[PDB]
Amino acid sequence: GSRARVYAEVNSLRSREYWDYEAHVPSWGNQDDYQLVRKLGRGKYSEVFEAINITNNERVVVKILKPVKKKKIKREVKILENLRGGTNIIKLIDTVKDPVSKTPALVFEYINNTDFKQLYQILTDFDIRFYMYELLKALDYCHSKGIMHRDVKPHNVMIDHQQKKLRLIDWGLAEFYHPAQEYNVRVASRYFKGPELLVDYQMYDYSLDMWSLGCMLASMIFRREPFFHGQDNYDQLVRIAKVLGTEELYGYLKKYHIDLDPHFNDILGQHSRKRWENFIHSENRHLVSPEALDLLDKLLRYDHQQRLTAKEAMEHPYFYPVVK
Ligand SMILES: Nc1ncnc2c1ncn2[C@@H]1O[C@H](COP(=O)(O)OP(=O)(O)NP(=O)(O)O)[C@@H](O)[C@H]1O
Ligand SMILES: [Mg+2]
Repeated sequence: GSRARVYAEVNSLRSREYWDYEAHVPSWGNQDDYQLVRKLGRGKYSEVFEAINITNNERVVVKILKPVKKKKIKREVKILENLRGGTNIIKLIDTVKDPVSKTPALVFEYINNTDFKQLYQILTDFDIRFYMYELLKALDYCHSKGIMHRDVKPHNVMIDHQQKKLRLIDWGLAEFYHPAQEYNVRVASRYFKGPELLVDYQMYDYSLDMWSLGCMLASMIFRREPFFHGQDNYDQLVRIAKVLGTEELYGYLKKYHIDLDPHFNDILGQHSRKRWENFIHSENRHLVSPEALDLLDKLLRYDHQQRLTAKEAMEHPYFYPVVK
């Protein structure tokens, strides 16, 4: 068994209506109130548009949802409503359907994002501290609201660098945390999956997001992006073990009584834990500091329980320059 060290019982302390998303009934407005101007994003068969609300001339974003079960739409909508107004959470403005096809769509506030592949190349140490702190505010908020994001990665973090503004987007994988609940391990994107997912441990919690955040921090300070670049979900665990060490992996598995599938033993091999300083070289030295490495070491830990919480991370010395 396992439970979150923070915010474990919050949902049980709230009204059932808060977390019982299957009982939520969205009101679907008419998408003809929205003029779709420009397709946003890099790809992945995405259907996200810059739009203008024709009734008030406000710029928004319309995300047309691919065919999915109503239950998953209700979950995302309810989570977005519960988080509305939270620090650095994207704001859901409306839920609409095209009046002909009846396809549902979500209307969001617009943020003038710069794609991370371009932005991360020009960030300074200070900027990485600043944006990581802003992202932690969003995660502490959602965790405090009983929700795990489950898909933290650069692609889901919108940053307007000129206005120093950040929003955490794409709540389609998010889920309410309930102690002892067994969750689907088919969440997050490969490079950002925590070890718990890769070894099929279902009793995970908010700390999954803190692994993903650590992966982001590592890529930002070291400039190896993604940081753990598995060729498939099995090799993903090997890439982690080559850094954190194999003995430490088997200690984690023992603690939680996790049986590693036997095929893993041959590919895992034997690896000592690496010092994080080993990743420093001339291309990243101006982004790395002892404080950054200490924080990173406290995020990227096999044992999900031992990872820093979002609030603990916000209190780390790495963020002293950006707290005030
Ligand atoms: N509120 C927004 N403002 C500006 N751009 C946005 C906004 N929401 C989404 N985008 C852009 O649309 C892209 C895709 O958004 P996203 O919600 O992640 O779609 P998706 O199809 O679900 N991708 P995935 O992360 O694989 O699930 C983002 O990476 C942005 O480029
Ligand atoms: Mg996304």
